[PDB]
Amino acid sequence: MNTVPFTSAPIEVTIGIDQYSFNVKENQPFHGIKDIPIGHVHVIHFQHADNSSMRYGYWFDCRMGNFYIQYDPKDGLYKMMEERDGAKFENIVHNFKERQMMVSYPKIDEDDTWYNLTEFVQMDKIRKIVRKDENQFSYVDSSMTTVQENELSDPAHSLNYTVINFKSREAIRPGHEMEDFLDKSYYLNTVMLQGIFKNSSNYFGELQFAFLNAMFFGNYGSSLQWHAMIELICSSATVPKHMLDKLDEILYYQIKTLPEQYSDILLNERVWNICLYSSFQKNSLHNTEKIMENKYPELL
Amino acid sequence: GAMNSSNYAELFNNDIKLFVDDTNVYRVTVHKTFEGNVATKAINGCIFTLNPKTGHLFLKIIHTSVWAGQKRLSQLAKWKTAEEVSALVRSLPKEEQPKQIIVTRKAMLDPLEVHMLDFPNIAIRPTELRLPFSAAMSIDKLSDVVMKATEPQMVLFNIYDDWLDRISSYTAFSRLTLLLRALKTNEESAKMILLSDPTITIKSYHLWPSFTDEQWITIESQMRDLILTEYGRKYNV
Ligand SMILES: N[C@H](Cc1ncc[nH]1)c1ccccc1
Repeated sequence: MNTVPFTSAPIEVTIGIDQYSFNVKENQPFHGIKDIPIGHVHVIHFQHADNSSMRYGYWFDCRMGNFYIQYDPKDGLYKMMEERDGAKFENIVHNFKERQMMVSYPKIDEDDTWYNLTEFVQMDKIRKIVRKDENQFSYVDSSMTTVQENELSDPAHSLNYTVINFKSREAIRPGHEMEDFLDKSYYLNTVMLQGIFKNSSNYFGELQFAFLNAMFFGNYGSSLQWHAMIELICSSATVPKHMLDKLDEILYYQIKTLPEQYSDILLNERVWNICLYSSFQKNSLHNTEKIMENKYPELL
Repeated sequence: GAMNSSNYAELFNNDIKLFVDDTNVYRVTVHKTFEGNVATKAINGCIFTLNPKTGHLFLKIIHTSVWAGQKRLSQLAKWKTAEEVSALVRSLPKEEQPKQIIVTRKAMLDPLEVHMLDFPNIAIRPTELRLPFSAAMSIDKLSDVVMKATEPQMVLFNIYDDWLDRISSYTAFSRLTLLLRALKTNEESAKMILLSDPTITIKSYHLWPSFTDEQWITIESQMRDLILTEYGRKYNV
């Protein structure tokens, strides 16, 4: 079990760690988060009390270094940093734990929610989309735009999510226009899974990473990406049976975890109605259809 | 964006554009089977592709053989339309290719966009106008060439005959749409108006009668009356 210490908490802020969150008051004696489960990527995220504008945060994995948070009064945010002196870090952490100035990652033993939301998400794979190679952790915020959004402006601050476009030469084989537009299996299986992603684990993971950024930061381009990756599967008549079963589980846990009061903005009516009721896979998402109908029957 | 009353003179500027109407592509008669079920029999159709500035009509005849062994024909008809329009564009010299294609029905947008991906600079546009191009098969010479076709065939016409020698494109398009609106609302009456005076003939190389300027004013007036009339017989006013 690993730890992310905080130098201090100089401004009042709501801090999230994965699907959990707690309020820290201005200059409250807070020195970080302990008992973080090893084996998963994690996200630590922030919303200031004075400017709810800009949720921001850091994807990180404790297996790949010792990380801490320190507020920067010039740039006005909580920054993640890596401590390369392992003994200095162990000492800091041990002293903060002894003074009980850390919150404990509050995982219920029964609870597989975070595993289920991050099953195909890794820290190395995440850096392929969020580019800042000098760090081990990755920064994301509410405002960052995607590469595809930028085609339709600062490239270094972009989310390099796989560009999916159903009315594109990549998606449509010359001479199979109607076939490929009405049944996207070519584009799913040859172009994306065999050509770019390499496997289903790659597809599910980028799709999962897109959802989590939409949910935690309200990142609109990430929501667009999540829905496009769902629609591309549901609009393919030929999908490996193991992928459909896994997709149903993935989406079930995403819909389960979504705050009820955010469904209006984070859920696209057209995609979900098309996916659950009209698409080729309208009968292949039993768990997802059941939770959607019992939790958001209005959207449908 | 969509073409409408507000941006109507755009049709007669010097940017090449085509209207595409797919109404008459997939045409059937519905009939009873010996068992008393219902079945369809396709008849030949046509794509109506029209340059509104010049009157040039690219009439692509759709022979019933194209439907053999196919399913979901009404959906296929829109994609076939888009395939043949794309083929026509590719066949034209670069300086004759359109800068915009205006589809008369919104369901043609995605099929045509996908077939024209190779032409990213050709704008595919819908319209808010309720244009009467479905009535093209009420023009006897167009109906005749479609029904007689034994194979896929493109036939070129000028739908304005020689009108542009004497009137502007705007006026020619207005006359055409008036004639076609009349034929659509009451074909028998409309055709009676056009052919009543036997001394006015249709030249072999034309579609419409050889009316003088004064006779066109009378004709146009009679078509307007018909459309209001039938609008009376229909709504009772
Ligand atoms: N980069 C991968 C998947 C991928 N392969 C090719 C393009 N994108 C990914 C997976 C998991 C989490 C985030 C990112």
